Amino acid sequence: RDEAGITGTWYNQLGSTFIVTAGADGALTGTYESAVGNAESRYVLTGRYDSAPATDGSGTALGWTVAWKNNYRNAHSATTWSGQYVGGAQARINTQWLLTSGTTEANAWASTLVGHDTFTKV
Amino acid sequence: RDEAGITGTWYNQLGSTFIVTAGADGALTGTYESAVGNAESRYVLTGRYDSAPATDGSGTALGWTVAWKNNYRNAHSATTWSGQYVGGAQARINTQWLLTSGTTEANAWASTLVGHDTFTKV
Amino acid sequence: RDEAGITGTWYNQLGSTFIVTAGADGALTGTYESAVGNAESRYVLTGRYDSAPATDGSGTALGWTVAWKNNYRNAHSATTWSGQYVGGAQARINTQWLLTSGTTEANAWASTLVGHDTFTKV
Amino acid sequence: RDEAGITGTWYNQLGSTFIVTAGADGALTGTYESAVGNAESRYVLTGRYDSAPATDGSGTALGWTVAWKNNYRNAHSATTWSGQYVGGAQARINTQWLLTSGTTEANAWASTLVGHDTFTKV
Repeated sequence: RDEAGITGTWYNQLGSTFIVTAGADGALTGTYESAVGNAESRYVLTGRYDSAPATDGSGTALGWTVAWKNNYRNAHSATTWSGQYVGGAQARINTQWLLTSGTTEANAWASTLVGHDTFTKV
Repeated sequence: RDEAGITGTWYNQLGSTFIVTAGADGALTGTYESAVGNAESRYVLTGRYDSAPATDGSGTALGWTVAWKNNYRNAHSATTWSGQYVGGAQARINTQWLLTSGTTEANAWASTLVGHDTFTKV
Repeated sequence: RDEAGITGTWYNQLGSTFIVTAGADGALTGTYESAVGNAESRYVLTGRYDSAPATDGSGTALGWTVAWKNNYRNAHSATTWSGQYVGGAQARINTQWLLTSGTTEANAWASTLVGHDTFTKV
Repeated sequence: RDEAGITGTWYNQLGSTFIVTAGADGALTGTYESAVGNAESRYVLTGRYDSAPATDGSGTALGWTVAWKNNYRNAHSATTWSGQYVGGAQARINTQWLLTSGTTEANAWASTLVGHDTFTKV
């Protein structure tokens, strides 16, 4: 498994900081601090990962969610990242994400941003 | 808040079953059973929701993750749903999702499915 | 082929109107009028479709683009729809879309909306 | 406008080749050759771009479609790229894409890949 490879502090191309602990069972728990958007300080995250990945050089599937409410701000929105962990000297988490805002029904067509983040250990 | 509105059993257009408990703090915990794909029985889910939504008729942002490993099967993949809860007589969770498979680096361009699920209480 | 099935006037769940002509070669040409957003009147569209689909009951893959500039307005943005045509008594075009705005580099993480539209002939 | 900046040969991170001509009106026409997937040689593309972008340093919105049928192969699928052109010494087209396959109704939940391509002139 990749419990030890995933656990730790990761940084994306925006300068955001993802701090995660991987459990033996498949759990991801930690904190996220965004460098951009309607965000300040750390937010709770939770998610899941494949604790028994293929042994054929494939990556390890995982995902997590942040709801953008903490003691400081409430951005009435949530992001989910879906992606894979790729181990080795330049380990990476390669993700795509969906950021949904709470909207009225009239604006719901415009509720959801999509993007991609790559996380490294440096 | 929508802790009471979200907590419970939901069903999507595929006939899948999402069983969730919403915590007062923003946590989502439960199980997912897919009617389709490389899946059997229930899988753990975790996620987050906005526990203090806007009071202007907007929906409530939330998201969750399933890693597709349980005691029966391992599909080496994870889905994340990002969406909003809309309360009332015909409550709904309207989502978009990202399903990432673990892949080799050569196949990583094709790692991620996108789609949309609408969940109802009936 | 589905040249005759695709050609014509389609309407989505938002009340927008998609008017398309399918060419024998795979071309899609027409106009789009959005019921929502920073849009008024008709905009040019172009796209492509599979002119020789599988004969196994599969749908017919297609896509198209609108840039949201016409004589009336310029929303500095473009949407692409990717989807499939499914023929028969209740024909449908089932799509997902990506709406990209021109942004500064600082805001580029938030450039792109994602959603889904279903088009019918009625 | 960016007619002159967009027109030409572009290459993505996969080694695919996008050859486009931008018209004064907003048209994109050209050919695409994928380095990956069920593809060989060149395929027709068409699309649109914002011919009068904001003058505030924002990028220029555009999109295009390929249906994956040519004289050599038919992959019964279409990709749409949605993105923005950013000019200057290291010009780039930054995109996200949706690749839809024709599917049966039973498999339609799994019809659509999502990803991201960055195109450069070198």
